[PDB]
Amino acid sequence: GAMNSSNYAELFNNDIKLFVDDTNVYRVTVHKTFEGNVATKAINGCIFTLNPKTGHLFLKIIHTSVWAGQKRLSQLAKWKTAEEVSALVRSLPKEEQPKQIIVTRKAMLDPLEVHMLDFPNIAIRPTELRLPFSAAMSIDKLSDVVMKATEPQMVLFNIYDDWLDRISSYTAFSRLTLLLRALKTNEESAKMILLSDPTITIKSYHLWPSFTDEQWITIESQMRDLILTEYGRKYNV
Amino acid sequence: MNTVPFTSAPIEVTIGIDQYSFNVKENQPFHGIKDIPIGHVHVIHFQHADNSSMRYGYWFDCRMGNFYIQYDPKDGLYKMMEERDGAKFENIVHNFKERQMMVSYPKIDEDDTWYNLTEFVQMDKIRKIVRKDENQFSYVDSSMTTVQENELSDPAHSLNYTVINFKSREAIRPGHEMEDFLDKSYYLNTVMLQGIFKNSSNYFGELQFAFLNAMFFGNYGSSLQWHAMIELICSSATVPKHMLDKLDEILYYQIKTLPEQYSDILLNERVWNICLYSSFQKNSLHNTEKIMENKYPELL
Ligand SMILES: O=C(O)[C@H]1CCCCN1Cc1ccccc1
Repeated sequence: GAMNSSNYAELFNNDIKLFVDDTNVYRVTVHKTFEGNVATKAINGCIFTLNPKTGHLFLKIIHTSVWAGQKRLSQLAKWKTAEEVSALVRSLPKEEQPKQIIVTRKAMLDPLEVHMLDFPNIAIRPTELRLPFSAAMSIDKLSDVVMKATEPQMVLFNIYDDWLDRISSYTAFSRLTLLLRALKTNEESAKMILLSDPTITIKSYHLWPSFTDEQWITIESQMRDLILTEYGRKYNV
Repeated sequence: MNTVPFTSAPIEVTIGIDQYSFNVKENQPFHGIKDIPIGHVHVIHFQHADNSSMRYGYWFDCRMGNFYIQYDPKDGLYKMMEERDGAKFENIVHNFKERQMMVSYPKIDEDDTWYNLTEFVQMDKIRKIVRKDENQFSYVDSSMTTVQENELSDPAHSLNYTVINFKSREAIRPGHEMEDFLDKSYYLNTVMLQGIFKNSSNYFGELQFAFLNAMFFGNYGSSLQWHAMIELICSSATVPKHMLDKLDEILYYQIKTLPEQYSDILLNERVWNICLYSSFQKNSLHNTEKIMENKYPELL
């Protein structure tokens, strides 16, 4: 059934699973027209498909051309997401195919189930967790590849960098969700925290800075402070 | 007009005949039902006074044989049987009529209700849904499961309705996933009508039979089937005009006949609100929408 806090360690067992987040598939800016009406302009988006045990991120870039001449784009985007996830699964060798796909939004359940009818043994599940994957577009290297794309493109990343050489998947996922939650709550301040020390750099082959174990503890505390600080600003606490 | 005689009525029972019903007392001198209209299927059904568990009954057509009811004290129910000796049967009926030991099928001349509920229902199609080839009549009861219910346990005692599943490979063409899920016209017109049922009359016959088994026996799987067959049409953008007009008539008479006090258990809120107010056919069922809004405005 649905994935929640009760069965949370299941994310880090040896059954291959993927999270699918569709928040950033259909992206738009709203502008006034010369006549004073409102119109949208679609911008490039992406599907965020993540293996939480290994950190492998399958980032399918959604180029604005896929919306041309189509209607009901917010509905279409869920079906396009499901089409692309289905295509990804079929492209993987059998022993790499997931046993479960967890969608971050319940509106993805029927589109994905229908696209995956050929895989009756892959469970399609929602989650009670509020995960901050919408903030993926706040990771500079991910935003850059999405915005530069001139055609549909799949790009592969490890969203944990080399962390699994030193920490467990459970701890890596906790750090990722803390970083993303901070970037979602106050992007400017989160990026300030991450880069305020020019001596710690981001390797060319990485997404996040090369913090030592002690520095990650400090960074993580600063992110928790930021989240708490913003919570107090929001609710006047 | 035809007759279904009863050997006797040893146990107190409510007897239904089509949309009518009457109470028979324990050992009352009751010997059957006369003046049954020729030309339609009929259903004769039972609910025991001492155990309302299991409504059960028999679908039959008097043009196919001479049928009678006889209580079986071992199996504890009223059973339908065929009498092959025609002269014996005519004699029995004539004597029971002469002694006035029979109730008359109480059809009002103006009243087309039974025709309107059974217009497309054929005994030959009933016998394919309810498999028991050695009899010309078909037994149905409250507890019988459908072939689909069993997939999700005795198959010889099942209701073999046509399986309808909106999230199945049968319903969804590879490469048309969104199209086929949001518009069921392919599944209705090509798969079901052209492919399985052959024509709309057979589709409507199964729909009508499912409704009647739901209403007369409280058969839950039949209710599921009835609603699935409605939703399949209403969720198709492309339906022949003559089917939509006929569906409105079929549903209108079904809603008209349903007991007001059984609405809570025989009508699915989701399906009806979807069909009348959100679906492609939300504006094609004028007669059905009007009776539903006036009779069951709570459900909506
Ligand atoms: O569409 C998105 O997901 C992103 C893309 C980046 C810019 C806008 N926002 C949403 C947004 C829509 C309409 C008005 C204001 C904001």
